[PDB]
Amino acid sequence: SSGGGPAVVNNYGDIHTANYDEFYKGQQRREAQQQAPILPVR
Amino acid sequence: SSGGGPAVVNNYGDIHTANYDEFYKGQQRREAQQQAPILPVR
Amino acid sequence: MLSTGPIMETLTLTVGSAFEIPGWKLRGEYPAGTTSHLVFTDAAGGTLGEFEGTVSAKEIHYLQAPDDVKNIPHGANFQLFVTYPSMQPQCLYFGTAIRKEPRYPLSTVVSPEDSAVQYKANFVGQYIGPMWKPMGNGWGSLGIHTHALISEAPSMGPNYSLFSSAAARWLWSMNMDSVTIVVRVLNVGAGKFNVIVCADYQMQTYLGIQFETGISNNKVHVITGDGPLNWGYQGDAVNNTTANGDVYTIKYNDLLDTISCYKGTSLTPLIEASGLDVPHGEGFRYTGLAWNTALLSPGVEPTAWEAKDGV
Amino acid sequence: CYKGTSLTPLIEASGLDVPHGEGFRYTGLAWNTALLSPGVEPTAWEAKDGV
Amino acid sequence: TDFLKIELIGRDGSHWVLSGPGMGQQGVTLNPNLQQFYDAPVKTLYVPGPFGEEYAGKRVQRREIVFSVQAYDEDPDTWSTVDSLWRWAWDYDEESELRVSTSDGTRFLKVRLMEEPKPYYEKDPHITADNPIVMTVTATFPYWQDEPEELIWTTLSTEDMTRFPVRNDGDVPVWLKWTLTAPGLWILPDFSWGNDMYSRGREDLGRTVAMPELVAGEHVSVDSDPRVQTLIAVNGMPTQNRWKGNDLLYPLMPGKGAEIPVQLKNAPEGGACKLTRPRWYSRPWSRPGV
Amino acid sequence: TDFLKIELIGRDGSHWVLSGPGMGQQGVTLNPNLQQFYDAPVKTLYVPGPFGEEYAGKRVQRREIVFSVQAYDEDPDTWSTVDSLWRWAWDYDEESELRVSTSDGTRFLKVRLMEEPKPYYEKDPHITADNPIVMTVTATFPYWQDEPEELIWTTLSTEDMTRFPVRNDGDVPVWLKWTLTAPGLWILPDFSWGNDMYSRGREDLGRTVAMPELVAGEHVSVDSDPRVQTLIAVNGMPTQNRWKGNDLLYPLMPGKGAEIPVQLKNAPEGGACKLTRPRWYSRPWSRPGV
Amino acid sequence: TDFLKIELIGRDGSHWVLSGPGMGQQGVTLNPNLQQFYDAPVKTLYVPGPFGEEYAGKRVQRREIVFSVQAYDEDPDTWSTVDSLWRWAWDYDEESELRVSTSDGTRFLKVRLMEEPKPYYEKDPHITADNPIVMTVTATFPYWQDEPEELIWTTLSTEDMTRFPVRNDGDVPVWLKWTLTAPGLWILPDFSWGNDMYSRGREDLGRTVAMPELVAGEHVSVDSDPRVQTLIAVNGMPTQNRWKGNDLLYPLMPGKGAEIPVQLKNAPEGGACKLTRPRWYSRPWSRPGV
Repeated sequence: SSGGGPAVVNNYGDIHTANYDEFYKGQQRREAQQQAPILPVR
Repeated sequence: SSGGGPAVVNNYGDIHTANYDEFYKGQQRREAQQQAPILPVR
Repeated sequence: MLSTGPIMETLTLTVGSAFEIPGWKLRGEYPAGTTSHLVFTDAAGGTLGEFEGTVSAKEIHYLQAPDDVKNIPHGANFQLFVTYPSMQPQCLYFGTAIRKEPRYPLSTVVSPEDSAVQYKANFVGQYIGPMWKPMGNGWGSLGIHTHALISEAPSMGPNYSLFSSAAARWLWSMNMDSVTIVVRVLNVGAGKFNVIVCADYQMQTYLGIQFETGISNNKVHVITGDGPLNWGYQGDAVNNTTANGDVYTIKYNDLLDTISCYKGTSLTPLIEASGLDVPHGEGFRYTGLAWNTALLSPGVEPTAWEAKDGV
Repeated sequence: CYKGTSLTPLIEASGLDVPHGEGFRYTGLAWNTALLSPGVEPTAWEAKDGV
Repeated sequence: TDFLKIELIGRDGSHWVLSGPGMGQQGVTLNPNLQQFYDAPVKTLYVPGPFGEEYAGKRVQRREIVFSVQAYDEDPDTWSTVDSLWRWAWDYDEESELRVSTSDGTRFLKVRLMEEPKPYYEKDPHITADNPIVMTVTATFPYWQDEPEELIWTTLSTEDMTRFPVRNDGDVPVWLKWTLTAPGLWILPDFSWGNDMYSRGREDLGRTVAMPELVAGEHVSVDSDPRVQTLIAVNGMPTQNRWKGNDLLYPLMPGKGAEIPVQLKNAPEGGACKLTRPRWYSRPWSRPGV
Repeated sequence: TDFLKIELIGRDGSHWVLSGPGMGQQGVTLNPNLQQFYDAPVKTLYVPGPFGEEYAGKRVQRREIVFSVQAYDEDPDTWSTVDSLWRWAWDYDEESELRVSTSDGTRFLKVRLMEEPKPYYEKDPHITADNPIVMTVTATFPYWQDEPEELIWTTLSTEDMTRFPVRNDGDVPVWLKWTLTAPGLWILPDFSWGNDMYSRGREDLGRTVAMPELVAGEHVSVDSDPRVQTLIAVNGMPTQNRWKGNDLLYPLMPGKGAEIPVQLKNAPEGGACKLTRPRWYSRPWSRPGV
Repeated sequence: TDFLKIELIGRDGSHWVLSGPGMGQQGVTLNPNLQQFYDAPVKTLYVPGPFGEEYAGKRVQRREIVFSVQAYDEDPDTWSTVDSLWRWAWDYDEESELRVSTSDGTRFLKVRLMEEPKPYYEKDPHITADNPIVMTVTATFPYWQDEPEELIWTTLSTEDMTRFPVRNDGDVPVWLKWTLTAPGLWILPDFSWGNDMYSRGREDLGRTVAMPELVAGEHVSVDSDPRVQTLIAVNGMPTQNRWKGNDLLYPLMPGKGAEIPVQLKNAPEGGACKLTRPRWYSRPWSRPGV
């Protein structure tokens, strides 16, 4: 039952419902966390 | 047979299985290739 | 299709087999004077073979010796023509000849480089183990003696409950003719102990070194095998004493064909024989041990055994 | 140890308290000189299983 | 049927009749339901506009033909020979010819294996000796074509001119090929035929372009199709390097034809030219179009 | 059928006859509908072009064979023994042979377990003692193989030369392996056979590459296969550093062969050269082609 | 059948016989079609290569077992008790044992609830008192296992040595555990068994590693499996901190066995050693492998 349907689509990963804008915003947030404290205040 | 199934899904392109992580990493790698040599050593 | 053509068929060729086309599958109405020929050709158009079939009133028969069809390869084209009297030849069948035979990919399967092999045995378990195959006396003719009254390692010997002399063969075979057998043995009684080299799978013919330990024997012999439990001596013999925990190295050398025995660390052969008439080579690389005691008690028996391929 | 082709051991020892068997079958060489110059050195080395 | 014949000439030169008169004589017939075989696949382009979308142009796509053949014989050994020969008749690197013959003539398509063939049934094929092979072949050049029409004009004069009758009777524009001898300066026609692709449809009605002055022994081939470089000398000289960015821009549009002029000057020996007009079609059979 | 025999030689040396004469003697038979078994999977590359897309080359893909077997026996205990033996015949790390024997000879494929087998029905297997195992095996090397041909040339001379007869009867190019003794300077053929993948198909028709001078004990294996390093010294010395950028570039193209020349010079004790030529095919069986 | 017996021992110690002799005596039987139950799931890895893809390795995956049980009783109240007991037998945080007993012995798999069970039919379950529960359990450790082989060697000597006979009869590598008393310096074997994972197959054939000198009261457990830290002392001292980057690297490969040597030195009292060899299998039942 699970093997061969949505339960294996989940194993496939982001083939069905998965959004681009949220992923891009998350990557931007991670980069901002990485780089914000080292940017100058000027 | 081929026309109207997975063989035309391939023509559609990245509608089914395709992840965002390696695409973003590849874009970052291309930008790093473009910009790394011209970044100063300081 | 205004003009008829031939029929595509196949012809089977086999090495060492007569090439025959039976007449019952080439049936027809052939008047006297009708001929038939079969032509085998390669891909370039060159004739690899040409044969004439026996045309009778109702059939055409082909029959060729294997030497004629030896040189036609697998996949060569063939055409069969029948010429009626006062008429032009016509092709009945055409196609490719296949070779239906065992195919040998290796040009020469040389003897594989079976590397040197080594084995050892110490006899610490309860029973002998499957690595020793009893000979002559049959299954259950071997056993382990503890020798706890002398504080020594256990030894292999015939089970003296129902046997007095018995032989065992190593389960595996050596890969080369030259071998080395190192045995650590004890002399806790009176008897004869044979180390068997270059034996057959039944231990029918072999070289061997015999240690006789007794009140008067105290001798070492070179022996030739006739049966697992019977042997014949070769040459003279050397007087020898066997103490407990005595190590003897029996080396058989194929080149410079010889058998020799060394005691302990000395490289001088205590006994040596050369030119013994025993078959060698493949199938005669088995090693073994044998015991023969007049009484029903252990005599001279090994506590440790070791075999190495090559000298 | 046998020197040259002599059939009698040049030196011999027995019963040394060293573990034997599997896991203790490695071999090697060693050198120690007081001076910074070659002393006794092996031109050729060969090892063989068994005796 | 006798109205249509389909043949395959393999890369090895083997000849097979899949359908039509004499089909199956070599052991292979053509199963029904073959796709992307008749019309050349074309996709059209659209830009956003006030009333929805506006036409932007068309592009012709490569043919992805999927078809099944049936290899048959009475005995399994001969069936195996037939199947092996059929497999040998195909390749990936080089293309085999697929000819269609009707009352409109014979038109051929060059096809290669797009992927591995799918042979046989579920069980082993020696049981049946009659097995289907599904084949996915591809046509990089998607147009069906006939043998090109060739004309030759030779002269001995130092300066001369000639007229070549040209007419596209097919469905699609064709690209002319020229073979010009050396030495000599040629002027070749590049008529627009009213084609407005560069917004010069009637400005280039009588366009003529001068090839660079060819030196002795530098016979050139001038192929106007975009697949290949335009100017190529047979002695290896870099002729197009001397051409200042000039080129042939216009194909022979369908339904168009005229007496195109060829001019030769400064030819002390007096040279020759050959015009090759391809006959490309988008369909295996079609009535001629005026 | 007697025309086709399929065997498996397991990683533990077990011999199973799945189809053909003697099938099922070991308890396991082969079920129909086995995929990617006959033709080597090849993908073709296409790049945009003027008339759609243009052919850009081919890449062969690893084989993925999904096939079912049936393990059967009269009693559940011995059936369980058979099923356990069949499972023991396979592994993930090490490969086992799948051999196909027909009138064209015997050709094998090295296959390994791609994933875990899917055994039995939905109920208890001991109920029926006759159960199917679904195997998804993979062939990293997708070509069916025959036993490679080995040729030996031993010479006692300081300088000598020999002609190795070589011929590719398969449908795919093969890569030769050389085993050269030391000391000595070897010259080995790197003939292009007309292969033009380095733009030197005619320039390298009789190309010979001189291996670096070998010191005593530096026996070398010189394998043209891209999967392995070309020069490998048996004692571990870096011998490719003395090779100055030269390499063996060309495989043995299909349908090509000759007496390739091998030269030995400066050999104080002679030398021995072994040539191993693989015999690769894309199908379990096929008639010879030329 | 009587050739196979399946039991569940819940988190609370309850015992259920789902299949085999005496099945259903506790009210719960096993429905057909249980999946990912026999073979341990493994995914194989492949890198791009010249001939397609090259084998890169294998990874064993966790078991995701979906199976149905059927809880039944004559009266709905007793059915409710049975259903509640079955629910109490399972948990998410702690694992329950699933034992398979055949002629090859009894092997157990530790499984936990992967998600909420799906009970009952479309109507209320008291109508029938015979209802199915669909269970999606998971095995984080995917190998079926038996009780490990344990050996003990105690001594009174200050310096001593022993040999432990060891042999992997299963189809998967197992990781050894040691229990070593203190004080004393131990030399433990880490034989490669010819395994080439570190490219030191026969280089590490007789590898032995020295544990750090244990002080009084610092009895240690040395577990080679990667799930757990190697050195753990019973008194909480950081023994591994004194073990300067050393580790046990090799598992006992299948089909391999020997008399592994253990050495004890600097032990004034004379210590004790215990060796635990797990019996891991990839299948609920299998004949012993040699």
